[PDB]
Amino acid sequence: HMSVILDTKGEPVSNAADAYYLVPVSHGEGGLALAKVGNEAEPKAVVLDPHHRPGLTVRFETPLAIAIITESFFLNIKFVPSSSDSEVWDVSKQYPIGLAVKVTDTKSFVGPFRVEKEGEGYKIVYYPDRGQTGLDIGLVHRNDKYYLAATEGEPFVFKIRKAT
Repeated sequence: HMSVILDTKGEPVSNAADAYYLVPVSHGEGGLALAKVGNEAEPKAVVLDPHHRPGLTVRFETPLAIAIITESFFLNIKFVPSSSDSEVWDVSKQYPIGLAVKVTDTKSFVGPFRVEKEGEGYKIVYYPDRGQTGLDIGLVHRNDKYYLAATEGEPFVFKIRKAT
């Protein structure tokens, strides 16, 4: 799993540049969005929301001196635009979802994610320890939304569409 990652026009996906939609192929309906989870007053959980279209766009990032990403690189994922420069995706325990994908201002120099080919598209895989196997990101359907969350079961599969 070391291939260049391609968008839906067949072009390499950029490192630390451009903006992309993650367009569902498996299950899941809607655009990327932030949602409240549990008893948090401000929305920080990353979701697909059938009623936010087009929804948010993301940027992939690694400090490696290269202009594109591959399935072998460990990445930060962030919204573009994001409310602060340090804001990135991360995974943490969040009731009642599980190991939810949420936004945080704590950013590691090298991120914990890889984008790996799966089926018709790509999935995200989260690595709490880089010397060990990762946990796929799948979806938890709740509150008419699809919460991104680590899973042992079916991953969320998407194609990568470059934005305007």
